[PDB]
Amino acid sequence: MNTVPFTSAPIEVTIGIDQYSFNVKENQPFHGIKDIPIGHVHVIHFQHADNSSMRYGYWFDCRMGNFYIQYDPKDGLYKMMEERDGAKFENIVHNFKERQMMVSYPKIDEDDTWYNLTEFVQMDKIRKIVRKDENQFSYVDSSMTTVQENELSDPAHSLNYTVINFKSREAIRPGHEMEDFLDKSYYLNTVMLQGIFKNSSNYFGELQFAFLNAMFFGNYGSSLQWHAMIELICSSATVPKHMLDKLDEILYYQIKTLPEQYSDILLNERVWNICLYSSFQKNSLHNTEKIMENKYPELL
Amino acid sequence: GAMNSSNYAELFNNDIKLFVDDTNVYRVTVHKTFEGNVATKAINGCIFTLNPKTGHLFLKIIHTSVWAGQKRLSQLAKWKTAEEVSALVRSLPKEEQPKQIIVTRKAMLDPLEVHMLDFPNIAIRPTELRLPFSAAMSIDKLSDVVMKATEPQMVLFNIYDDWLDRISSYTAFSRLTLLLRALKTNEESAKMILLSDPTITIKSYHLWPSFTDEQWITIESQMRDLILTEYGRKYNV
Ligand SMILES: COc1cccc([C@@H](N)CO)c1
Repeated sequence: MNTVPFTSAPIEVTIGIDQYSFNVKENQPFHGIKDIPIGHVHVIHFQHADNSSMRYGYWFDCRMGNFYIQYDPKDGLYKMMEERDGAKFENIVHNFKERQMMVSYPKIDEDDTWYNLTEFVQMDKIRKIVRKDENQFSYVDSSMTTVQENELSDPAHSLNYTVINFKSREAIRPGHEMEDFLDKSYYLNTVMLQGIFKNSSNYFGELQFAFLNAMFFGNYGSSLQWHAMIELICSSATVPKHMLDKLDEILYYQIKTLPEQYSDILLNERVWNICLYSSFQKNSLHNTEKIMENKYPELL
Repeated sequence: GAMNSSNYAELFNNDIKLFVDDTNVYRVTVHKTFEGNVATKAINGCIFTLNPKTGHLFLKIIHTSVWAGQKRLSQLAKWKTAEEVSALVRSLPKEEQPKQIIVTRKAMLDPLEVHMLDFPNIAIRPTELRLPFSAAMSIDKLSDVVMKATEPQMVLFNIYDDWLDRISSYTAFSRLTLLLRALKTNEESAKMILLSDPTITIKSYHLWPSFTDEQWITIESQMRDLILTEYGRKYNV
């Protein structure tokens, strides 16, 4: 079990760690978060009490270094840093743990939620989507645009998701215009899976990372990406059986976790009714469809 | 974006454009089978592709053999339209390709956009106008050429005959739609109106009769009376 210590909390803020969040009061004696399950990628994210504008936060893997949070009062935010002196980080973290100034990552032992939400998420990929190579963690916020959103302005602060466009030459083979627009299999299997992602695990990971940035940061371009990568499978008449079965598991947990009160902005009515009721895969997502009908029958 | 009554004069500017109407591409007759079930027998169609500036009609004849062995024909029809329009653009020299293509039905937007991805600079647009191009097959020579066709065939017409010698294209277009609207609302009466006077002939190289300007006025008025009429006979007013 690993630890994200905090030098202080000078400004009141709601901290999130994965699907958990807690309130810190301005200058409350808080020094961080302990007991973080090794082996997953995590997100620690912030919403200042005073300006709910801009949720932001950091993707990290504890296996990839010793990471602390320190508020910068020039830039006005909680920033993630790395301490390379490992001796020093052990002794700093021990002192705060002896003084019990850290909250504990409160994982219930029956609860696989975080795993089912980050199964294919890998830090190495997150760092290619979020380009800032001198750090081992990756910063996101609600307002970062995606590479595709910049085609339709700062390229350094973008989300370099894979571009998916159903009306592109990439997506449509000369001579198979009607075939390839109505059944996107060629684009799913040959172009994206075989060509760009190499395998379905890289694809689901981007899909899951997309989804989590929409949920945690209300990042609109990630929501667009999450929906597109769903629609691209659901609109392919030929999908490996194991991908469908995994897709039904992935989404189901995404729908279960989603705040009940945020569905109106995070869920695209059109994509979801199409995917569950019209598309080639309308009968292949039993779990996702049963949860969606029972939690959000309004959208449908 | 979409084309409507406000930007109506843009049809006649010097930016090349084409209307595409796909309503006559897939045509059937529905009939009873010996077993008392119902079946369709398709008949030849045409794509109605028109430069409203010049009157040039590229009438692509769709022989029934293109439907042989195919399913979901009404959908395929829109894709077939798009493919043919796109082949028409590619065959025209560059300075002749359109800068816009207006589709008279929104369902053709996506098929044509997908077939014209190679032409990103060509604006594919819908329209709010209720254009009567569907009545094109009420023009005898056009109908005749579709129904006689034994193979796929493209035929070039000037839908305005020689009107542009005497009137502008705005007025030509407006005369055309008024004739087509009349043919569409009451084909017989419309056709009766156009030919009542045997001394007014249709030149071999034209589609419509050789009316004087004064006679077109009289003709145009009778077509309005007809359209207003059938609007009463229809709504009882
Ligand atoms: C609060 O956690 C840590 C961790 C490592 C080093 C330090 C120092 N930069 C003091 O702020 C603090």
